[PDB]
Amino acid sequence: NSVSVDLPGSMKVLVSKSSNADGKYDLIATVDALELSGTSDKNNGSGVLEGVKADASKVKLTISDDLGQTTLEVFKSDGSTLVSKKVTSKDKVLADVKFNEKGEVSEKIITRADGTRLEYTGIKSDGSGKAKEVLKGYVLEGTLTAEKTTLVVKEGTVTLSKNISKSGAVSVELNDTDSSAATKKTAAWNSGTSTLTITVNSKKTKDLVFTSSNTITVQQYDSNGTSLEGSAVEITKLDEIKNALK
Repeated sequence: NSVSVDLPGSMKVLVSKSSNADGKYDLIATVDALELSGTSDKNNGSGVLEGVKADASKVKLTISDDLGQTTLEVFKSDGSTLVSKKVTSKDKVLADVKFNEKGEVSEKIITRADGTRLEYTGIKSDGSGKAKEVLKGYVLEGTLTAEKTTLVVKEGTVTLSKNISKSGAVSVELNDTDSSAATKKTAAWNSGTSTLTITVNSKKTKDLVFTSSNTITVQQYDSNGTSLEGSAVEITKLDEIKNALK
């Protein structure tokens, strides 16, 4: 009878082939080992299913009308306070959220469609916390405030800071405490190309590109300090970022 429907978040739902006397459709799903069930106004697998864990926590699976988004929620046993919320949106991005005993967000892990992650932990009531960005081959560590995420790499007297605004905008800055004008690094950020250009002793040395694919590339300038040379090389480990800051 029933029809299997594929869902975001690596889940499936079975929907009845025909409606009941109220015109409603039956929904069944199994998530891990838990049986969920519900009824829906629609015939395509969308709607709400509910179940209860062995420890009496309430579970709810909400499937959006167009099947683009799924939300999997766990509540305390009276159903009033959230414990966890997993949302897969239609771009296949995953937001994995944990809550404290008061239902306030305490941890949020975002997995981008390409597998890279933003990990926010120890989140406090002012929206501050610890931050990590998990990239292909390396991780960046730092902090979260309500204004921005700041991830830091240090090499010698140079500190590289990657900022992700609350609006999602990336900006990068470099600060060097070297007092010698011969070796001190400075840098300019080009928001139009997401590129940090490093200068030493009044000549450009390197472009660091922070790409839309969540990678970093480095390309050197010629000794003339005005033309790029060669071709950009993709960073594959944290040691290679540090090398670019030497």
